[PDB]
Amino acid sequence: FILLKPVFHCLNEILDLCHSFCSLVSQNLGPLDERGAAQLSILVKGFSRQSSLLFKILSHQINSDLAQLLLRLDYNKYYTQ
Amino acid sequence: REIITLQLGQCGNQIGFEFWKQLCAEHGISPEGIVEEFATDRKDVFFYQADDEHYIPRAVLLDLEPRVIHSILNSPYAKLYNPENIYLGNNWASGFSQGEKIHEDIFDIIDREADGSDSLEGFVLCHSIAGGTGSGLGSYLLERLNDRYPKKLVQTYSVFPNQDEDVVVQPYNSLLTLKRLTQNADCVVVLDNTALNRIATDRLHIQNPSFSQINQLVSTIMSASTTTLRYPGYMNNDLIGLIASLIPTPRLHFLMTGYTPLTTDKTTVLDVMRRLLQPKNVMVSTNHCYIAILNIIQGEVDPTQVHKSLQRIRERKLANFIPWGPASIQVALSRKSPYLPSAHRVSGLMMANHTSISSLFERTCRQYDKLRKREAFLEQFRKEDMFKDNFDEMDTSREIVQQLIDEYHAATRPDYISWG
Repeated sequence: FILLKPVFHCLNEILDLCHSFCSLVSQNLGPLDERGAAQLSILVKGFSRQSSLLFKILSHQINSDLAQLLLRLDYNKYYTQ
Repeated sequence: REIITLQLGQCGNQIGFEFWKQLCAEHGISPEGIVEEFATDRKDVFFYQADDEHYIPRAVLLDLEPRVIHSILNSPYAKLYNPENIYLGNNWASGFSQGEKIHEDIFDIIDREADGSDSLEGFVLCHSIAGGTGSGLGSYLLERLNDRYPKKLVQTYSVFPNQDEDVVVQPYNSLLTLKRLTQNADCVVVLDNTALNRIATDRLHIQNPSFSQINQLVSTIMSASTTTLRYPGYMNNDLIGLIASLIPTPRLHFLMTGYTPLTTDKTTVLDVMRRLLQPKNVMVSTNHCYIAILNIIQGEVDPTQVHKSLQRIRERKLANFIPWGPASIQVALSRKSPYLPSAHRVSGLMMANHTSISSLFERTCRQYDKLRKREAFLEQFRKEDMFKDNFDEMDTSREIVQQLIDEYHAATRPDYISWG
């Protein structure tokens, strides 16, 4: 998925937010007062945004990339996304 | 890394011995222990490897007043193990105090195999809940190996005592041990006697000698649950990645178990998945429903059929379950084992978080409460009175399991944005 530029152009940002998230939570195992909660809310809202954008991009059309969707959508929580 | 197993209780020592018998039939060794040249497989996570040609299983064999361990000696597997750890009550508190007074030498036995191997991953506790000799002592060592080592994983093999009402002290014991499993274990594999007895009466004609049959059923389960670790798969072939997928909430770590051959004494994947979802092929006994399921396959499985099969359950409306997250049903594939006679080639597993078991818990939370009103069924043991003079630790454990029941009842609904 490197020739298809939109899905690549959002999955890279999913990978960018993950490193920041795991580095952020490891600093304080107690409460977060270095404005980490401020970035946590921003990160979860931006993650929901980017995930819905890539879900619209996936919906070429190889059976594998469309096939991945139904595993996560078994619960139908990408049903309202 | 390597995983150390600890078995206590007479029933626990029996099923551990039968489990090692099943793995000696599995692995490339003889019943004396000597290597067979017919054999892919790894014998390192459960077997210490010398060159004494008798690979010693990584089991810690502790006991109180050995009776059935003599029957363990009179066997051809007495050359499989001799780590010299056999040492000579009735309640949770008496067994807890008896485990308290001798903690140094049994913990020296623990430190022995801890220093024996260099890599360490997990401790499996083979234990029966409210079993007498197992209860108290097992909860004590459970507290101690979690307190001493916070970098390792704690798994438990545990059966549930249910006889439909006799032991009057069992709800106290199970209540305290459930507190200790929730706070001193990261994952618990839960079984009960009643559903396996029901399935055993379904397949065979048995009423009295049930114990000898259900042990075989349990051992088939515990070998099956370890086939993905002993034979190299690529998904959850370590304990840590396996448990990391199964816990959506840190109070919920109890795993439902099933097995698709109900009797063993052609198939496509949608068939065994649909047979798998049935409650009769399940081994553990308002709307109550799964949070997340992992199913593991073992057999001659074509890869594209599993995708169609998962699509089939999606179209069936067999998914009448609805938690609050998109964490979904899970398929995994491992191979069927070679090197032994293998009948019923394709067989299944499930590892699932189901809240129906909370009903089982509240039955204990019913019974103790009734006895708490009567105050004639605590049996007033002297070490029990000295260990707790007011018996408020059982009340605090009742408070903790009541919060556990409320968290279960919140986890059932799609509304867990607030704490339950």
